[PDB]
Amino acid sequence: EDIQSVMTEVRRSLGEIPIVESEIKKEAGELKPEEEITVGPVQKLVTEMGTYATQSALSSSRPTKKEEDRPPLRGFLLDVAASLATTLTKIALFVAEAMLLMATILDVDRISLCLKVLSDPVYAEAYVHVNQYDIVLDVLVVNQTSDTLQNCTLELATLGDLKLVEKPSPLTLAPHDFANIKANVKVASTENGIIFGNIVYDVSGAASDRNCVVLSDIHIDIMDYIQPATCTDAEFRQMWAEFEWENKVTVNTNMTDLNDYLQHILKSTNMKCLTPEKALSGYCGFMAANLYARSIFGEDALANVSIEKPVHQGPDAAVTGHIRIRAKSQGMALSLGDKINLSQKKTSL
Amino acid sequence: HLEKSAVLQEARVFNETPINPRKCAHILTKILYLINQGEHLGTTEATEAFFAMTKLFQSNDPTLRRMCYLTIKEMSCIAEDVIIVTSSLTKDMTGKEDNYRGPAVRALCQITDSTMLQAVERYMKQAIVDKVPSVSSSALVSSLHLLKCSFDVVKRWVNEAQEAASSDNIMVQYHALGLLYHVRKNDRLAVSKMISKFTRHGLKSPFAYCMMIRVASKQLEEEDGSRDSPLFDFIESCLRNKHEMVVYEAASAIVNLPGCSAKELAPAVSVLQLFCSSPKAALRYAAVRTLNKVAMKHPSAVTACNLDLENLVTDSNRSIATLAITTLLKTGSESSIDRLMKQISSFMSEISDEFKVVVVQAISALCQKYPRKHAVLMNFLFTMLREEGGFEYKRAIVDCIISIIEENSESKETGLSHLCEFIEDCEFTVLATRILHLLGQEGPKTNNPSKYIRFIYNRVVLEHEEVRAGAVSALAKFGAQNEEMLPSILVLLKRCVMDDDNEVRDRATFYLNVLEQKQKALNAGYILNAATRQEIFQEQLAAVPEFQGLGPLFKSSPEPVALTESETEYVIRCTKHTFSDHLVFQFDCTNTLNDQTLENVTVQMEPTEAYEVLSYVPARSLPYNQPGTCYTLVALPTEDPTAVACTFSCVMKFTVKDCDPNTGEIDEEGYEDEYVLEDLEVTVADHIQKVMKVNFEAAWDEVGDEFEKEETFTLSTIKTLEEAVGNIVKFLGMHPCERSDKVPENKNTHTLLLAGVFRGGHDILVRSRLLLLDTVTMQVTARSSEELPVDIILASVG
Amino acid sequence: LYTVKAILILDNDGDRLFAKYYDDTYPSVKEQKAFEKNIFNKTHRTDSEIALLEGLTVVYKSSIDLYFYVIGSSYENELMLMAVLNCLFDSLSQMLRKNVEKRALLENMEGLFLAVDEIVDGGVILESDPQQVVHRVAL
Repeated sequence: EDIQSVMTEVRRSLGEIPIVESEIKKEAGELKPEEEITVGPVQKLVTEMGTYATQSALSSSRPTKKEEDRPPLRGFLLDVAASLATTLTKIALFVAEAMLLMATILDVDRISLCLKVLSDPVYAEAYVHVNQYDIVLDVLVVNQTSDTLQNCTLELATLGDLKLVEKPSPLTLAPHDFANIKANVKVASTENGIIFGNIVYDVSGAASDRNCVVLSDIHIDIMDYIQPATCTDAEFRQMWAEFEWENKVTVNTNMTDLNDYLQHILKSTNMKCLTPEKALSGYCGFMAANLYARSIFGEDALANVSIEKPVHQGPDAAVTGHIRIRAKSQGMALSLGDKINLSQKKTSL
Repeated sequence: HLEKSAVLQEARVFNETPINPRKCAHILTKILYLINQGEHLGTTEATEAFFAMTKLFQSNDPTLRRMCYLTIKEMSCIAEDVIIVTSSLTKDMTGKEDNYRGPAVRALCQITDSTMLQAVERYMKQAIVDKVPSVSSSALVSSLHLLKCSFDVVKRWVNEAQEAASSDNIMVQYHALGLLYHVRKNDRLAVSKMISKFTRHGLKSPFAYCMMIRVASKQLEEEDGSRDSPLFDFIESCLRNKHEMVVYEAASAIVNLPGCSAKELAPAVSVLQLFCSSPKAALRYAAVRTLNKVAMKHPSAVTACNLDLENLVTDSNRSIATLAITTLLKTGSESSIDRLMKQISSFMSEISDEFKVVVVQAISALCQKYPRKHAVLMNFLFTMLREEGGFEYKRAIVDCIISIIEENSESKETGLSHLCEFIEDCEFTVLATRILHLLGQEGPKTNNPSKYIRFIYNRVVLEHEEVRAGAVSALAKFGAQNEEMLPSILVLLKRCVMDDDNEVRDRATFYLNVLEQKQKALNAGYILNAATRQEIFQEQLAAVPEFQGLGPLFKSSPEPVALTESETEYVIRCTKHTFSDHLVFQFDCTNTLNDQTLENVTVQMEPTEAYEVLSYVPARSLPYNQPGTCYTLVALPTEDPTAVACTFSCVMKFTVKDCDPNTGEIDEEGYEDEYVLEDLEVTVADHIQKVMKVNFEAAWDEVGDEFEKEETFTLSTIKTLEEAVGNIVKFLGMHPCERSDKVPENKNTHTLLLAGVFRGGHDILVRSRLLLLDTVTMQVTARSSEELPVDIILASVG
Repeated sequence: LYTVKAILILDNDGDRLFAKYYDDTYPSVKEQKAFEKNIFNKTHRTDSEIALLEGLTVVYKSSIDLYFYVIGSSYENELMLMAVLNCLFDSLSQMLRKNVEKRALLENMEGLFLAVDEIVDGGVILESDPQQVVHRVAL
């Protein structure tokens, strides 16, 4: 009763906004003491004035919502021993005095009143090896030439967060001879903003050579670059929403369950899914997986992909999950969604 | 700025005689300004002001005469005395400063009272009527506010009154008529003979025409009779002149064609449409929306494309922007063009006269013509909607979603698919609330569980205890129902997905706890949430106890009869009820005139073809527009030849009492007059249940056996049943039979061997062998299980 | 026809230096301002050829200094309605030899006032052409 009185007093003292039905529920408990220990109809009257007041106000009109009522139980809640009590409550769903008080209280009316008051042999073959940061150029120039045939010309350049940086000096195409020409590239510097690389490159026709290869690269992609990276979930969510929204791609379709499939993709991009809730990536799950990664030149990229997941006549051998990609530029970001899309499955490149 | 104070003090200026009209006028002006801008104040001060002002009035200082008018003018339905001038009004009245006179009267009239009303009157009469058009106008306006109050004082004068309204100035002529808006409010008949006056003369004021139109129109809806010539007459009249408004006015209503009028009218209209078609009358926009309605007829529609294309094209003129949406809509569109438009719209919608609002209206229409239906469009639209966006879609969404529900759309899988996805990355929490609520109900009646789950999880995914919360609540209707896999799992899931975060913890715990608390099946349930028709009338009648026999009702009336014709003061509709023993006529009504309440009411009936007359019953009191009951009662003789079909003669008696409806009086005195009471005729269908026989073969013959009367006619000028037919199916209300009913729009021979049972229990049976040789000669039999019916049928059928 | 909700001549600072609610049934100086605000703020010196707000005709105009408002119902044709609105600019212009200005407004109200009552009086337009007036008036 001390608590009850206090509550009433504080309530009176306040009035200026809030929301709780939930609170009501919170004080009550499964059972609890109320009144003397019982005052029956009068007690029904007791429930009626204290609750009615809360209600009277409730009945009144609104500005911003406070919470749309779902007090269905609210109704039982107001109205062998336990069984008897329950029955009494159902029926309901000193006493006279209480009722009168409630009527008097009946608080929209009060609010309204207040308002009123206010108012060639040489064959060169080459491929790229990227061996640890360093994208390194395997070149075979094989000069199966009939001599250290004269060779042309080559030019240096700033590159991206890399710069190409070596040339084996000579320019002979030694006869019938095979050579390893190495280009180190410098892998942390040279900005060139020609995205995805794909920048024109020259090997020149400048000496025992009339032509050569001028090439633009292709073969320079993302899935690799980014490393996994991590976050606190609440903050995350907040952030997730917050981030560069602007890219998404869809997951749907494969060859596997997202157990093996997910693992594969994860490893392929070298990137993070931040946290599980056991709900269950198994029986279905009906799991949305949140992924985060940070790269070599430091972009953080955020995902929520929400996905169906394999399992007999339950669901998942497609997805129809949406991969939501946030990366700062949409252009790389979406492209990433693609890139991953490439990554997603396993087929003839 | 404004403020009262300087002025009240400043009232001592009144004390000077050396003043300039200007000087004072300004001061006067200052007060008026505060007020024109707005002021509020005490009467006392106002009164004072009056006095103070009033005080000044030696002169005819003309200017002075006006200002006061204003001043006074300020006061009219919320005044302060009247009397003071009085003299001054009269002074004008004998006094030729014509000019002035008129303004003053005009103010008075909101302010008025009845005694004082008495005042003007002989003169007044003159005055309204008097001289130069100018003066007269001044007079008129004055009443109207008094009309607010009343005006009937005037009213009375009327047979005599109108005639002066006869006019010779256009402006005036127009004016006369509105007063006639209320005049015609008072009366319809009057118009009609009147119109022939309005109709009679060609008119002056375009303005005058207009009120008539509305009226004229108003009249037309159910039909304004044989508007053919009038309509026509009019039709020119609206149609051309030097004053545009009429043509248009006419145009918008008049279409008429779902397989209907389109004749001249479409061309004329076209002349107009086109003519308007660039903001002549920026009016044109509204019309297409309804005023001039469109939903077309098929070739007709194709023709429409060009005009809409001009607006569609132009993209300008607020009047234009609106026009684009209605025209396009009404006429409808091909898919293809939409496409072009989507881009156009892409730029347009934001502001292009502030396109968004017209568009939201347009959009509201879009949601309606396709509210999740042509879902492909809905999706195309959806993509586009979100896309073209701004943000302003959200508002639209409120409508759109609503539309989808209205259909209760079925390409939801897709529809939903777009919604779900987009909304996710088309944001706004608020939308979610609404949709949630709806979704909340819907669940497993539309399956696709994995997806739906798939979604649901996502919806929650978002933070907000609140966002999260909805997925659970929606779920309750859903869970409970379960779907293509759910109950087991349904049970498994709440477990699999669980949360802390205190009150968020609590939400999980509690729902659980709640769950914990009821047998989940129960849990779900609580939380989630003869002696005919006519016999009834025999009983309904029964609450009364003044009876002199009844019985149980057998059949009731084949037709209720209005016993007082159309819309009469004592409007009566009557219904007649038959029982095995008695017949009651219970009388349904609306003692019409508010003139009257009828009192001392009883109903006379006087009979020709038998009934024993027990009583005439009337209603004790009948006030206006309110059924009350009066009855008249008879006992029905059944075995006599000629004894239950009857016509009874009616006379209404009452003591007639006048009303005050405001607050009445009900007093013992008042005097009778009696008015004719309509006939009641009693039928052979108020009493009968039409049937099929218990034993036709036998019965058929049998009924002959005991019962049978005959009549023969030989038909020599007409060889058709049909006349006969009209009287027989319809009079008796029985079934034509022995598979001997049917006739197409012709037939060689016919028998109705026909059925039902008469009141008092026994039956009345008829065989009509109609025989065509090629004259008709025919055998009508009535056979009956009751004596009174055989004689009767032969008559009754007629 | 007892049809003027108000005729206001408004400043384009959302101010109103004239309003007569010829006819009225809603109130408050505030609400009047508020009502004003939504629409005025929105039209913001800009007007429209036509505008309907509330199913009601809004004929409003702008000058070169002032904003003219009339509120009426879209329930009575433009051409006439405008004609009165036209009448309002024009006569004032000729007679005075000058049309409306903010300046003009500031020096004296009265003339507007004088005119206004004459032309219209409540929800009934007694008149809509200048000339009659012009002779009639002689102030």
